[PDB]
Amino acid sequence: MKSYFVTMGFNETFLLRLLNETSAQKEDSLVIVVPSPIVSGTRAAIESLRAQISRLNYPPPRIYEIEITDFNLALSKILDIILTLPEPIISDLTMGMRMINTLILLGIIVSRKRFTVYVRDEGGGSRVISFNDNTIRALMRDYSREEMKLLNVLYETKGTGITELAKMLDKSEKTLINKIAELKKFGILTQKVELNELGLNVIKLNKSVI
Amino acid sequence: MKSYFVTMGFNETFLLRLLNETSAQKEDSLVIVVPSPIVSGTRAAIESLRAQISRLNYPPPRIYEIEITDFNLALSKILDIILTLPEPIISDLTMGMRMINTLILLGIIVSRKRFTVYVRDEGGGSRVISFNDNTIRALMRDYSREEMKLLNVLYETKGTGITELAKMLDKSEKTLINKIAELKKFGILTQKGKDRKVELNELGLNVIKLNK
Repeated sequence: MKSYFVTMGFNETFLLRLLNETSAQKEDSLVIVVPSPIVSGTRAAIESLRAQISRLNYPPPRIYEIEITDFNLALSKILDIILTLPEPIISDLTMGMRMINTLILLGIIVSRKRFTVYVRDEGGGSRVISFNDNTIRALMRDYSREEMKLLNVLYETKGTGITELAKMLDKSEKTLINKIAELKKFGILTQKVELNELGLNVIKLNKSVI
Repeated sequence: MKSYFVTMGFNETFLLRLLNETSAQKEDSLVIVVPSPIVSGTRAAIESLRAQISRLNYPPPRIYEIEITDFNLALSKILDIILTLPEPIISDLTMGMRMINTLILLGIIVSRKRFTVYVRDEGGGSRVISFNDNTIRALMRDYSREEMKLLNVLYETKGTGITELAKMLDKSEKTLINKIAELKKFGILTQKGKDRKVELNELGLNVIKLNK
């Protein structure tokens, strides 16, 4: 089982879209946190959501209402929820109070739990961004000197084969193949070995470090 | 100088409030990123903002439009902006497209730059939350066994002086004083009053929770 952790405003449709897109199971954990008191528009969205969840054999939601007056006091409550959720935690930040969505995102990140987050066009267009714990790990990681050298060669060549890459780095093909295998799992390159767009953002950050 | 980096929707009020509350100076760098194409509501808000900034001797904005369709492509553009900004970077996520605010926050965090972020009640109430690079660093830090013992002691005792702590942890005052000074700089504990007792703060309580 996995989990869904979101907030809610007046429109339940983004959550139903999330649940559909990510193949929600009846056995998955769905938690929704809302500000207290729960205003009429939010109550109406929740009753509509519940009805549609029943029809669609989706996970029935556990709904918690919370005070949001201070970063750390609110984060504590958000963490109480997160540290109980089975992984990965799936979320969509398009709906509900900005302050609550911020706490949800930050809580998920500092929890070190596996996660996928979506953020859509709030006006109903088709554009969407998503990222996961691998994305953030890749960006937040402190790369070694030899790792940055390797990545920089891929950057400047727009990709190159193992044989050529091994000669430029003064490393054996065996050594390079193992290291490429590792970084491929880290999500920043593919294979001719090439950086992907996540790898290109790593290059940008590591220029900053240099 | 410091920087401000925000997006914008149809209401400039929150940015003006941010600038006022954080003592914006003419010499500070203000950058605003907006979605492309620029819609009339946002164009109007920007013109109003520009007029008000001039009157108040606030930093004149550099405004950039961005197309937002993919996480990494868009983050690349956001990083190009961030990695040039003087620190600290100040932002407010209450205004503008949610996807852009998400990219701004993540960009600021992964940039390793000093920052403070505010998020307010979009309904115009007084509720606000804020956090900074220290907040995130404290929560993501790896604490040692001996560190967690110290923190748990402070939790269980509800605060104690150096002298008493040294006895409880069986540590020299010197070593304890140094550690406390360190963790105080991380913002997770305080030392207050005439008794100078060392106490966890609310950030420290979250550190404990994460390392439970």
